[PDB]
Amino acid sequence: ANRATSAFLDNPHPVGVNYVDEGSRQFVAVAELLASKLIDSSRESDESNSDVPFVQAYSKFADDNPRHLRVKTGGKMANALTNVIRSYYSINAPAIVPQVEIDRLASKATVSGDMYNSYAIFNSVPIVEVLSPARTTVSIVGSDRADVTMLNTGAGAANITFNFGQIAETVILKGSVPFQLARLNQPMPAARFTYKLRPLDGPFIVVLPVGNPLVISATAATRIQVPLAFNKALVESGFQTAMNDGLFDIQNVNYYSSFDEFIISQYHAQDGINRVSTCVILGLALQAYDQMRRALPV
Amino acid sequence: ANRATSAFLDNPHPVGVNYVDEGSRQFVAVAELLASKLIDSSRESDESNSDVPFVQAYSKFADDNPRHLRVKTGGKMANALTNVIRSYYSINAPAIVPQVEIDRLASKATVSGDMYNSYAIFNSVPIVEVLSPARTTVSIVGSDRADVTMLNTGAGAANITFNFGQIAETVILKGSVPFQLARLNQPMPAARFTYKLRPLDGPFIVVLPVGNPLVISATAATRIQVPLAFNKALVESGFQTAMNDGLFDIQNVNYYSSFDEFIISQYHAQDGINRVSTCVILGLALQAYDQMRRALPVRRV
Amino acid sequence: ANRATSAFLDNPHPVGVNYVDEGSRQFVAVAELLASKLIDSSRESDESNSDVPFVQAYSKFADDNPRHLRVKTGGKMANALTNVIRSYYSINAPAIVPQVEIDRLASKATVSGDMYNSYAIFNSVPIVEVLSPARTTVSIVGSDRADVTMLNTGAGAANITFNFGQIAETVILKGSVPFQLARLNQPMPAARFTYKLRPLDGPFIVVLPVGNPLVISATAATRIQVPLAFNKALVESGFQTAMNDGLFDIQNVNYYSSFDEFIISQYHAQDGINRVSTCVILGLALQAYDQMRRALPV
Amino acid sequence: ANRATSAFLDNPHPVGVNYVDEGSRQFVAVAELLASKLIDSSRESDESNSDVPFVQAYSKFADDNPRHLRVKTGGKMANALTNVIRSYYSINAPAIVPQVEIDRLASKATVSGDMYNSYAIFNSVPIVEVLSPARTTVSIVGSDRADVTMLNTGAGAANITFNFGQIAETVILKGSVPFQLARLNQPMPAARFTYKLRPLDGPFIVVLPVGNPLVISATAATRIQVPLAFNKALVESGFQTAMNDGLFDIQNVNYYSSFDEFIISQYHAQDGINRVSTCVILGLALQAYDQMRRALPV
Amino acid sequence: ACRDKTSANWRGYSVLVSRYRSLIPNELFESLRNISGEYNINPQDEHSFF
Amino acid sequence: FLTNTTYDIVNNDTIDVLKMKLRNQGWPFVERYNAVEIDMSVEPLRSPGQ
Amino acid sequence: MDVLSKGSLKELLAHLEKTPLEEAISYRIGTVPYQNVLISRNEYYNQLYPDTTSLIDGVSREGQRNVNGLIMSIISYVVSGSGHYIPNIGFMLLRRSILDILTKHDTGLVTNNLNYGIIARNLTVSKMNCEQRKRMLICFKLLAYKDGNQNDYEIYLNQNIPLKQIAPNFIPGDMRTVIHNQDQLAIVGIPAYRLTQSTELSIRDDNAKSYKLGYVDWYNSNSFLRERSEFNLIRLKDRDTKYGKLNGW
Repeated sequence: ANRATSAFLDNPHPVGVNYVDEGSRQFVAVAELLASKLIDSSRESDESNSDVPFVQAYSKFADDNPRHLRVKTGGKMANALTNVIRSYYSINAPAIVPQVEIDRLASKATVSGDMYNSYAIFNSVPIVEVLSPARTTVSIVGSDRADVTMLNTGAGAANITFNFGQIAETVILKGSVPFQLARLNQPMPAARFTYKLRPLDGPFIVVLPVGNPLVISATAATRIQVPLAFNKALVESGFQTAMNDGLFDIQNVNYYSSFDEFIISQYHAQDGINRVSTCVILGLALQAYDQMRRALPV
Repeated sequence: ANRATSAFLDNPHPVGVNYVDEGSRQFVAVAELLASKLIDSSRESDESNSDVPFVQAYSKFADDNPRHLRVKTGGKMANALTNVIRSYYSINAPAIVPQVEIDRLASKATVSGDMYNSYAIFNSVPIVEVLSPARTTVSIVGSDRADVTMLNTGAGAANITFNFGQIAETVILKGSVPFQLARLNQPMPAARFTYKLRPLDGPFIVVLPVGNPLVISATAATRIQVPLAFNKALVESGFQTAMNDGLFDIQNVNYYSSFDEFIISQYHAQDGINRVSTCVILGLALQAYDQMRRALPVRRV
Repeated sequence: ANRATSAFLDNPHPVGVNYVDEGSRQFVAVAELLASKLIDSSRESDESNSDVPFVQAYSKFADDNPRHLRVKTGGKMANALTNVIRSYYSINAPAIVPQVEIDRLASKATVSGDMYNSYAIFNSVPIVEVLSPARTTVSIVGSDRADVTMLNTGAGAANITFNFGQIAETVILKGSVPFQLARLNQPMPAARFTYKLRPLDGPFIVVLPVGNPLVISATAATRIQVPLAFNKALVESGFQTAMNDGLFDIQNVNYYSSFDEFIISQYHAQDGINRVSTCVILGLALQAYDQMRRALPV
Repeated sequence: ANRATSAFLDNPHPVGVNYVDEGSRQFVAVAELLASKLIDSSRESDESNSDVPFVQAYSKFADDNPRHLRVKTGGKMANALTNVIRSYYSINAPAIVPQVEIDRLASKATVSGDMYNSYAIFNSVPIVEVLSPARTTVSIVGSDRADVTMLNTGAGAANITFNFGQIAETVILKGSVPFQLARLNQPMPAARFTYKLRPLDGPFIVVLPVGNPLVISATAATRIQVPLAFNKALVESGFQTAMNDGLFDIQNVNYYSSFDEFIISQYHAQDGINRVSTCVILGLALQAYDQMRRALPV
Repeated sequence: ACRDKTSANWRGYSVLVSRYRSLIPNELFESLRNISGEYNINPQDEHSFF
Repeated sequence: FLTNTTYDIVNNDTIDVLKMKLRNQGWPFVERYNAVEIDMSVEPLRSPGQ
Repeated sequence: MDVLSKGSLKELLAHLEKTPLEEAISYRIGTVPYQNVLISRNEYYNQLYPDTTSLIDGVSREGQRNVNGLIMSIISYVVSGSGHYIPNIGFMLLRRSILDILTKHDTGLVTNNLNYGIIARNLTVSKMNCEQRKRMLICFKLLAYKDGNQNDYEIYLNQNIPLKQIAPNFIPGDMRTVIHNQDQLAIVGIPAYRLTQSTELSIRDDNAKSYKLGYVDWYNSNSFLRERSEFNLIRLKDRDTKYGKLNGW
């Protein structure tokens, strides 16, 4: 028996334990609110002949008036937001920012700071383990769309077991040719192209006839509680920008292609519900980071 | 021996050298701003049950009050924008827009043609070349996520060299099974599922054991300077609309599946710094095209 | 015989023939003056806590107010200076600066376009040719140092000749071991370490002992008429910036390590008196380019 | 397959991670401005008969009125600047000056702590490796200008690989005799005296004629973001002054001839981005040190 | 004084111009686009107006 | 008025020269200012509307 | 635009006196003059609209470096409003007026070998309208008188009957002939007919309508000069007078 697993699910590194109190959650939400104003005021100032809207927005964000000679870095808020992002990613990262500065920055706006009032749908496909017989070769490629290519060289049909975890809500399986799939201790239905499964139902057995390689395409959906201000497009942009700026460079950590890939891996690891609580706050921080850095590039 | 390269990186056709001045950039920026008002006004007109906001916005865009029978298409601004888009794509384009029209259209709004205010992240994986030994087979598929499937039929373990170029900033590699990868003339680490690489570090060597094929999935992130009004979602839609309407059917040009692949391919070429500047202006113009054509639909099925 | 010549003296490409009239020379001088004020007003505004001095300097240079959320390139003057520099380097480079634009920009300040009211000393050493007999090898290295390594490996004296051209004023020779050098049909003097020479004197013939290799270090000085506001330190940095910025990227042109090598090479080519006139105007323009780019990086 | 590397690129020692905040960077900038006033006033007082302009400048710098009998040393500012310079060079320095003293000193003048509003060009040519084949001897000397001398004893022509560190912008190669140079798997062009190269392109191949030695002179330009008050002439002088004064004496620390080699060597380390930022702050502090020590010879 | 009076009393004149424009039919307005003219104002009248 | 000159002297003087003369004297009001266009609609009622 | 608005020979010849040659040069790369291209005209057709590029257009085009190209760029400026791209012309020529280039020997240009039939084909004459052809014949006549090839002008006119009928009648050296001319040479102007903002099919027609609509906006702009209302504000040099004379002539 051979075991094949998704590449993005192995060894999820521990996440930070700092800046998860109520005051810090307010600061992240306040950072998102003021960063949104910075982008909108930037477009308003560019459209018109006056830079007054930008000066007003930058003054609130950076606590100082912009100057022509100085580079518009972002002020104390920009420095604080960057350091908090590093702390979230890994427990090995230092907690540079004092709490007194965070509380002062959190007092600029009146926001709730609740990070679990809404939800979002995540598309990473968790394939915990695919168990195959001796004469069968199985390969898993991709995270957003998982292509499982299976070939058996034996004389008879082989039974391959799929395990999609207990966290995903629904999983859709599509094959190049119609195939047979059923739960444990259930009769095999007639060959069909598309299968819709609940991962909590149990391990799924797929029949593999000889020859004619069968490739299965998997798409999954998971629901994670996030603040109402969450925007997946802006979070993904912040993740790539922060990774390119070296905010995640630290010893003994795992690197992921997307925030979609990052949050699913932490969910499936031990102590996952408390892990995704911190990752959601990191997502909102990255959403603010993407907006602030686009308005103020360095 | 064998050399494999990405399909979208091969032979980038030259881009236009016209309408790249300060006045032309203002014309593109004005078109995007006025096209945005056109979409917003149409939504407001539907809510308020009155065509006044749309008639008022169309008058600013097209300098005319439409008649009932005559089809609304945008007038001179639409004509200039459509032809300038063609001129950016290739050298062979006619480039037949007078300077008087460009100056008049740029004076409609007080906006600046700044194409270096901000940045954007372009996720297309550049694989310049993958050099492999004689008894190994390498196939490269995909652009947004490149899947390199390599099979070692040879007797012993083989070394395959990866060249990701020098433009990309971060490349993340994942494999079906843990594999060994290190820089040129450096010790091989333990087998891991994921590697984070700087493409500037140098050619990378991967060890292919004898047996089952190894598939490496690749993801890249490149940062390119773009105007603050840049929106990647709108640019991609405009790129598809322009391709479908037949604005890009010029002789001796290359066709790309996305604006992501177009801008990266021109970046990975000689004088690519100058090519990217023209491609950025084309991106904002395509963004204006999508907004204007959605508010003024002409084609019916 | 064997011929050894300096590397930077070979094949000086033709120089630009545009923007050399009195009106164009006035604009370059105006650009240098207004760029100097920009770098001076930049320092004063930094110390004085107010941006008033910088705004006035930028308004004169760019004909528009400094505005936030703008690249702050430098207006039409920066574009005119960049395109003017490109035309100077090569005759194949297009000239795309309108004459009306030059006159308008030259009217900002009242300066004279005289390029012969002062002088500067250039330390590049023109080793035009070194003739050597058989069985002995000579190599010339460097542009400021000009270390020349010669080895005999022959019974008789080498008796080789030097040619430093008719342009350089003084050339100073030093050697690792003492040596004797004469003026063609002249009596060989006592072997000494140093020598002072006027290149107009004639070909200088030196003998080489059989025993050990001799290395000769040559330092030269040349006088070229330049405008009063000519700073060699600023021109050298501006020359390096222009090459990095890609201003000198025309095909079929020659590249030089520094401005002194460039100006000397054009001097020694046929029709060199007119070439240096264009080169010094390029030097003054490069001085303005460095000051403006350091004030407004792009 | 012998390996040849530049002397100054070997083992870049870590720099201090202290005094790199906004308040600290403000203190370094304030020191440079007040040092400029001190030296300028001393020149003014020497020119005139009165000594009041020096008295006022020293009162601001040292917070005490000068006295004829008592020695003038610079006061608190001199001690803090000397201590902060020690901390920057190495991570092993005590870094003893308090932060409260730093903040109080920085309040004397209103000056930005910006260190990225301008740029400077450095001439240290980086040659990380010159992979040489067998029967091929390669010697590389110099830092400002690199002299690479190579010999091929055997009959066959030899190919040598040049790697230039992919950090420099443009490199110009000049040879004693014309030589052929091309990139990997590119066609060989005709022999030329000079080549203009971009280190980012990749390793370069040089063919060797067998008869005679060929020596290549290399010059490189690299731009690094520096404060707008930067002066390379003053920085280099201060770098020598600090070295003679024993300011850089710390165990397990490498030494460099010039500040150009110091900043280039660290830029080629693994953490080049973070180290250069600290090195730039050291350069401005060195500029203030030279100006203050020349005004006050103690 | 001119600027203060201008800023305080610009809303009424902006509304007044709108009300006058609303009294003109489209056909009559298009004809008036063909005509052109220039009005001469004494300097004393202009300053007294603002 | 602001500069000591007569009409005959300032004749044949371009706009740019006159602006330079006034700015050196200390007079900043040497430029024209464009007016913003107010977008107006008339409700249809019986008529089509404008 | 300003050149295309000149109606009389006196106004056009006066404009060529003030305007330097640099306005005839474009400094923009343009594209190849003669090329079959597919253009987008979405107001009429969904399919791309075929057309052929020509030298007489409102856009820059590549032109030959010789004296032939310089003459052609001058004519294209007069008849179309935009010139050609001739790289690296000396500053002495660029500061000279257009009339001086066509009617003076001081400039170093040699035009004695000019062939009028070849130029008329390159600057496509079968495509020009009557006013454009009249302007071209003015340029040809000025070149002939400066060069002494007045016979070559007449042989060319005799080979083309319609050109001879519409050929402007003036002496390039006498001002009295210029004043007496009643020809109308205004490509752009105030239109008696109704002019809309719709696009046109051909490149020449669409480009011409851009100039036509631009002139109307320029007519109602503050830059336009109203003689009947501001005649006392005009400088004495630029005021309309009966005794106004060109230099020499």
